Amino acid sequence: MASRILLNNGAKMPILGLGTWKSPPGQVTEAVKVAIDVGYRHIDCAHVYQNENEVGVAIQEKLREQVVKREELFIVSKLWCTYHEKGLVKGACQKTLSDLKLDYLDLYLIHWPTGFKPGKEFFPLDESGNVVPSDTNILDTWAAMEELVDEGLVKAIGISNFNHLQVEMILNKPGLKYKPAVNQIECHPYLTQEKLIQYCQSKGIVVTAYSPLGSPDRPWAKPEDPSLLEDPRIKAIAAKHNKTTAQVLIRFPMQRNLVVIPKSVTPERIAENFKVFDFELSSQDMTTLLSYNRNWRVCALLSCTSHKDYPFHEEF
Ligand SMILES: NC(=O)c1ccc[n+]([C@@H]2O[C@H](COP(=O)([O-])OP(=O)(O)OC[C@H]3O[C@@H](n4cnc5c(N)ncnc54)[C@H](OP(=O)(O)O)[C@@H]3O)[C@@H](O)[C@H]2O)c1
Ligand SMILES: O=C(O)Cc1ccccc1-c1ccc(-c2cccc([N+](=O)[O-])c2)o1
Repeated sequence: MASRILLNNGAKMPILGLGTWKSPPGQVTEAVKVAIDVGYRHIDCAHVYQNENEVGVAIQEKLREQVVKREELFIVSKLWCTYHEKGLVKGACQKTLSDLKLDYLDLYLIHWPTGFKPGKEFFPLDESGNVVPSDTNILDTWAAMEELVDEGLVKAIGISNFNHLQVEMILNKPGLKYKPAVNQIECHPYLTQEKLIQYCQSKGIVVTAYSPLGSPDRPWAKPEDPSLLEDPRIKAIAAKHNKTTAQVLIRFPMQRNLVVIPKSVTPERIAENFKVFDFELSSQDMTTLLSYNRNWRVCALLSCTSHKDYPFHEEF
């Protein structure tokens, strides 16, 4: 298991990164410092996570301390839905760069295929609670992303939460200049994503698995919901390997040639989650984990289900 995967822009991306959604601003600086100290070289960020300044403090301190060189880090962020308008894309990227205290991103993703009305609110609503869409064509958003590569703000561009038809639309864009490097999607044993993963991989697009532990801290979690970390079958596979269930859940996507971005703000877990390069799941283990698929998707919002570009009506 090599530590990095080659992207279609020629750069190498660490297959394990630290997630930062829900990491409290008073905890995330130390979380990122610890992560870098214990070997992480990839941090997954987003403007909408409201903590890029604090993530940036950690990155900057580790660069200043010369714990790691900038070229050895792989920093990812994402363009929020309210910035799909072609004329707003650069400013959104610049705000993220300013907060992270960087002069480039390694990868910048369109966060969701659904564009929303621009404004202060991340989810602009009508009086009945439907999100208010943008009319901006995503192909135009993509052209704006391409400009960021050409202006030196980002080394690679990609997409997130795009279904296969939406990926295909980008790949078929008239005058396409840069292919998406990555599609970042929810993926874990209860939502295994075989069809979309095979499609993306067949096109040379690297897939990043988000919520690999099932996002048990997502704000809309219910007590009765399925729990990957508590699944006795996964616990048994972990026990066989003398590893934790989380470690199995992280190793699983790695062996599918995915990048994976578990989130923690707990120092012991940040370290635990990185200790996944010293064991190998058998192909029988892998197939068994795949068999747990129940098409259980945790990351989607009701307010967006009538948006014309809602990604999850399609089978994949
Ligand atoms: N592109 C998108 O639309 C999108 C959507 C969702 C997520 N993401 C990205 O993917 C990242 C990961 O997904 P996620 O945050 O939804 O959830 P996740 O990584 O599946 O799970 C995070 C939860 O697991 C706990 N945890 C972590 N390691 C553990 C361990 N070793 N043992 C027990 N519990 C452990 C964390 O607790 P503590 O933090 O308290 O330790 C936290 O409650 C996000 O942070 C974000 O960067 C992207
Ligand atoms: O996006 C993230 O990385 C997590 C997240 C962080 C902060 C605020 C909202 C978030 C989600 C979670 C889902 C979500 C959506 C955002 C736009 C569209 C849809 N959808 O279902 O079509 C969902 O947006």
